[PDB]
Amino acid sequence: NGTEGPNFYVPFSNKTGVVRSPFEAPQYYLAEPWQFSMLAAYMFLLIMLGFPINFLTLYVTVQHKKLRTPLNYILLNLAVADLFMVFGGFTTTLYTSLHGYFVFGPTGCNLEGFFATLGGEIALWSLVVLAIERYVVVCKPMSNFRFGENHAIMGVAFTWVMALACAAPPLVGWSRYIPEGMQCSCGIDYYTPHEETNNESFVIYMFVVHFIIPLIVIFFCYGQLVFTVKEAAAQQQESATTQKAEKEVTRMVIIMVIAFLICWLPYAGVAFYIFTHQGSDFGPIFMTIPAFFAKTSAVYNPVIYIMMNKQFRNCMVTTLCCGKN
Amino acid sequence: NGTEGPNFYVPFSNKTGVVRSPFEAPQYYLAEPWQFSMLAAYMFLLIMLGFPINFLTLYVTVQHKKLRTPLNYILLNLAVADLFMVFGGFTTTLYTSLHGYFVFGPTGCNLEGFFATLGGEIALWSLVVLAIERYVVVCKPMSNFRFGENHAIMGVAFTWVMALACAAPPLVGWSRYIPEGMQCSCGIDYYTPHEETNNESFVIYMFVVHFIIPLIVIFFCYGQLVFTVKEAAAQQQESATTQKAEKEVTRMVIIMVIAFLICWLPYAGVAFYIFTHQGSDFGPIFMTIPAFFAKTSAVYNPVIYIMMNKQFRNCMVTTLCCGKN
Amino acid sequence: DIDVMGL
Amino acid sequence: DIDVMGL
Ligand SMILES: *[C@@H]1O[C@H](CO)[C@@H](O[C@@H]2O[C@H](CO)[C@@H](O[C@@H]3O[C@H](CO)[C@@H](O)[C@H](O[C@H]4O[C@H](CO)[C@@H](O)[C@H](O)[C@@H]4O)[C@@H]3O)[C@H](O)[C@H]2NC(C)=O)[C@H](O)[C@H]1NC(C)=O
Ligand SMILES: *[C@@H]1O[C@H](CO)[C@@H](O[C@@H]2O[C@H](CO)[C@@H](O[C@@H]3O[C@H](CO)[C@@H](O)[C@H](O[C@H]4O[C@H](CO)[C@@H](O)[C@H](O)[C@@H]4O)[C@@H]3O)[C@H](O)[C@H]2NC(C)=O)[C@H](O)[C@H]1NC(C)=O
Ligand SMILES: OC[C@H]1O[C@H](O[C@H]2O[C@H](CO)[C@@H](O)[C@H](O)[C@H]2O)[C@H](O)[C@@H](O)[C@@H]1O
Ligand SMILES: OC[C@H]1O[C@H](O[C@H]2O[C@H](CO)[C@@H](O)[C@H](O)[C@H]2O)[C@H](O)[C@@H](O)[C@@H]1O
Ligand SMILES: CCCCCCCCO[C@@H]1O[C@H](CO)[C@@H](O)[C@H](O)[C@H]1O
Ligand SMILES: CCCCCCCCO[C@@H]1O[C@H](CO)[C@@H](O)[C@H](O)[C@H]1O
Ligand SMILES: CCCCCCCCO[C@@H]1O[C@H](CO)[C@@H](O)[C@H](O)[C@H]1O
Ligand SMILES: CCCCCCCCO[C@@H]1O[C@H](CO)[C@@H](O)[C@H](O)[C@H]1O
Ligand SMILES: CCCCCCCCO[C@@H]1O[C@H](CO)[C@@H](O)[C@H](O)[C@H]1O
Ligand SMILES: CCCCCCCCO[C@@H]1O[C@H](CO)[C@@H](O)[C@H](O)[C@H]1O
Ligand SMILES: *C(=O)CCCCCCCCCCCCCCC
Ligand SMILES: *C(=O)CCCCCCCCCCCCCCC
Repeated sequence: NGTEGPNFYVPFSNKTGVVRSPFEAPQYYLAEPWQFSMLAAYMFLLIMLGFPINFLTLYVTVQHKKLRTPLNYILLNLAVADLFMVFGGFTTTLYTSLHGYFVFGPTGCNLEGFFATLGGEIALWSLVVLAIERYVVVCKPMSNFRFGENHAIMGVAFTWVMALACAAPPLVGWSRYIPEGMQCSCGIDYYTPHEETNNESFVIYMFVVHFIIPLIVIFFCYGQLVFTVKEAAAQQQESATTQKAEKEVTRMVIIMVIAFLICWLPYAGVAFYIFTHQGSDFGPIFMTIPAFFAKTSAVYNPVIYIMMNKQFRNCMVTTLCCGKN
Repeated sequence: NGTEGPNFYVPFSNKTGVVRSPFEAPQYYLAEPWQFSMLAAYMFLLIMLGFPINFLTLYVTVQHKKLRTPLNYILLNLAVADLFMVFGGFTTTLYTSLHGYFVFGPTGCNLEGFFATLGGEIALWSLVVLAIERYVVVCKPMSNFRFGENHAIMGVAFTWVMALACAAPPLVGWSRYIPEGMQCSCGIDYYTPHEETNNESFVIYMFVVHFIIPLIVIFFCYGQLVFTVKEAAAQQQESATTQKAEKEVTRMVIIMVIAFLICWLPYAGVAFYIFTHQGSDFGPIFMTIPAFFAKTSAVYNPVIYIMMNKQFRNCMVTTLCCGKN
Repeated sequence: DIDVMGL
Repeated sequence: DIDVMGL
C-alpha cells in the first residue's frame, strides 16, 4: 500500500515500478497534475488572504498607541506565528507543488517542517494563553492580582517554549519530519511506526500535551468565564448593557471554541485513527484533509481574534481608509 | 511573431513547428506549465472571493426590505453581472488553464466569450447608469422630477441593451471571439486585423461608444455632483454634519473614478497601442495584463459600490452574524 | 432622500 | 478593565 525510503513514505505501491523519491522527481502517479495545481491555488489563496490580514495587524499596532497594551501582546504573538505559517509553510508548498515534489530535499524538509510546525504550535498555544489570561482578569481566581506587562511577556515566552517542545524534538531523533500527503509539504511523521525515532511515544506525547491539555484548559477557562458573566448579568437584570455584554461574550466563546475544534479535531481525529489502526491504508488526498483545516486557521483565527475585536477593527479601518472613519 | 489559424491567433512563431491549435493541444510553448497553474490560482481566488461577495449581496436583499428600493436596483444588476463574469468566464478559465488550452473548442469560445463579455459590459454600464441616477437626484437637473421604480427599471434595461450592443455583434461577423493571451480564455479580437469581420471599425466603435462615452458621463455626472455638494456645504458652514457629508461624498467619488480608470484604462491603453502600431509583436503574458485588471473588478467593484455602502454593509453583517449586531 | 446614495 | 477582552 506504500513505498518506503530512508527519509520518506510515499502512500503509493511501487508494484508497477513507477514510484520515485519525493525529493527527486514529480509524484504525478500520486495525483494528477491538475490536483497539484489546485493545491498551489489553495496555497496562493492562503498567502494572499493570510499575509495581508496578519501583517496589517502588526502594522496598525505600530500606528495606534491604544493597541499596545499587555492584553494584546498575545494577539500580536498570534499574528507573528500565523506569518511563520505563511512564509515557512505556504510559500514553500506553493513553490514545490508547481514542481510536483519536494525540490528542497531532506534538509529543506526539516527547515520547512520545523518553521511550519513552530508557527502552528505558537498560534495554538497563544489561543490557550489568551483564554488563561482572560480567565484570570474576568473570573478573578486569585486575590490581589493585577495583570500587567511582565505577566503578558511570560505568557508569550510560555508559547514559544511549548512550541519548541513540539517542533524541536523531531530534528534530534524523537519522531521526524517527512513529506506528507502529496509530498509537497513536510510535517511531523505521526502515521508510520519508526522504531528508530520512537514515533509512537512522541505521537502520544503530542496528543496528550499538545491537544487534550489545550482543549481542557480552553474549555475550563472559557467555561468559568461564561459562568461568571452569566451570573453577574442574572444579578443585574436592570442593566440592558450588562445583558447585551453577556449575550455577546457568550457568542464569542462559542465561536472561539467551535473554531478551535474545527482546527485541531481532524488532525487529532486521524492521528488517533492511524495510531489505533496500524495495519491501515491512507491516501495522499486523505492525509491532506487534517492539514487543510489546521492551515486555514492562519486566515480565520485572525478574523475571529482580531478583525472581530472592536478595538483592532477600528484602528484597521482608519489606517486602511487613509485616516479618518 | 505569430501563428495564424481559421479561428485563432497564437502569439508565438511556428518556425520550430511546435505550435498547435489552442483548441486541440496544450500551449506549454507559450508559457511554462507552472504559469498556467498560477493562472488557475488567480482564477480560483477570483471565484472564491467573487461569488460569495456578489451572491451575498443578492441574498441580503431578499432578507431585508430596506434594501429593495429603486436606487439599489442597479447595484443588484451590478452583482448579477459580476456573477456572469465568475461562472461565464472565471470557472471556465479555471477548467481550461488546468488543461493548458481551450478544450471546449470554437463553439465554446463564443459561449464563453459572449457571457464573459456580457457580464463585464453590464457591470461597466451599471456604474455609468448609477452615476447618471445619482446625478439626477442630487443635482436636480430637471424640475418636477422624482426618481422612481419605473425609471430604475429603464436604467437596468439600458445596461442590458448596451451590453448586448457590444457582446452580440462578434457572434454575427462584426469582429469575433478568439482565445487570447495564454489561450485559456476567449475574448473580443481587438489585436489582429481581420478584414473579413471588420475588426478595425468594431474596435473604433468599442473604444468610442464603450469607453470614452462612459468615461465622459461618469466624469461629468460625478463632477457636477461634487460641485453641488461642495457648494451647499460652503453655504451651510454652521453644520458640521454637512461638512462631513461633503468630505465623504468627495472621497467616494475619487475612489469610484480612480477605480473605474484602473479597470478600463489598461484595456483601452493597449487596444489603442495595438491599433496605432499594427506592425507590432505582443506576448501572451502581455495580453493578459489588461484582462487581469478588468476581471478583478468582480471582486473590487462590489467592495466599493456595496460593502462600502453603509446600508448593504449593515444588513450583511447581521445576516452573516446569524441575526443581531 | 439624498444621503442614501451609499453612505 | 474587563470589557476590553475583545469587544
Ligand atoms: C520503485 O521501484 C522501482 C523498480 O522497483 C525502483 O526503481 C529502480 O531503482 C533501481 C536502483 O535501485 C534502478 O537500478 C538501476 O538500473 C540501471 C539499469 O538501467 C543500472 O545501470 C543502475 O546502476 C548499476 O549498474 C552498475 C554496474 O556497472 C553498478 O555499479 C551499480 O551499483 C548498479 O547496479 C541501477 O542498477 C532501476 O533502474 C529502477 N527502476 C525503475 C523502473 O526506475 C524505485 O527506486 C522504487 N522507488 C522507491 C521510492 O523506492
Ligand atoms: C505549426 O507548424 C507545424 C509544422 O509546420 C504544423 O504541423 C504540421 O501539420 C501538418 C498538417 O498540415 C502535418 O502534416 C501531416 O503529416 C503526416 C505525416 O506524419 C501525414 O500523414 C498527414 O496526412 C497526409 O497524408 C495523406 C497521404 O496518404 C493525405 O491523405 C493527407 O491529405 C495528408 O497529406 C499530414 O500531411 C504535420 O505532421 C505537422 N507537423 C508537426 C511537426 O506537427 C502545425 O500545424 C502548425 N501549427 C499551426 C497552429 O498552424
Ligand atoms: O514612546 C513610547 C510609546 O510606546 C509605549 O509603548 C511601549 O510600552 C512599553 C514600554 O516599556 C514597551 O515594552 C512596549 O513594547 C511598547 O508598546 C507607550 O504605550 C506609548 O504611550 C508611548 O507613546
Ligand atoms: O410583499 C411585498 C414586499 O416586497 C416589496 O418589494 C417589492 O416592490 C415592488 C412591488 O411591485 C417589486 O417590483 C420589487 O421587485 C420588490 O422588491 C416591498 O418593498 C416590501 O415592503 C414588501 O414587504
Ligand atoms: C488540494 C488538492 C485536492 C484535490 C481535490 C480533488 C478531490 C479528489 O477528486 C478525485 O481525485 C482522484 C484522484 O485522487 C481523481 O482520479 C478523481 O477524478 C477526482 O474526482
Ligand atoms: C511561484 C513560482 C513557481 C516557480 C515555477 C516552478 C518551476 C517549475 O519548473 C519545472 O519543473 C519541472 C519538474 O516537473 C521541470 O520539467 C522543469 O525544470 C520546469 O518545467
Ligand atoms: C494533535 C494530535 C496528533 C499530533 C500529530 C501532529 C499533527 C501534525 O502536526 C501539525 O502539522 C501542521 C502542519 O505541519 C502544523 O500546522 C501543526 O502545528 C502541527 O501540530
Ligand atoms: C498568470 C500567469 C502570469 C505568469 C506570472 C509570471 C511573470 C512572468 O515571469 C517570467 O515569464 C517568463 C515566460 O513568459 C519565464 O520564462 C520567466 O522565467 C519568468 O520570470
Ligand atoms: C477544477 C478541476 C479541473 C479539472 C482537471 C483538468 C483535467 C486535466 O486533464 C488532463 O489533461 C491533460 C492535457 O494536457 C491530459 O494529459 C490528460 O487528459 C489529463 O491529465
Ligand atoms: C475599450 C477599448 C478597447 C475595446 C476592446 C475590447 C477589450 C476586450 O473586451 C473586454 O474583454 C473582457 C474580458 O473578455 C471583458 O471583461 C470586457 O467586458 C470586454 O469589454
Ligand atoms: C484610502 O481611503 C484608500 C482606500 C480606499 C480604496 C478601497 C478599494 C478596495 C480594494 C479591494 C481590493 C480587492 C482586490 C483583491 C484581489 C487582488
Ligand atoms: C454567526 O454568528 C456565525 C458566524 C460567525 C463565524 C465567523 C467565522 C469567520 C470565518 C472566516 C473564514 C475564513 C476562511 C476562508 C478560506 C477558506
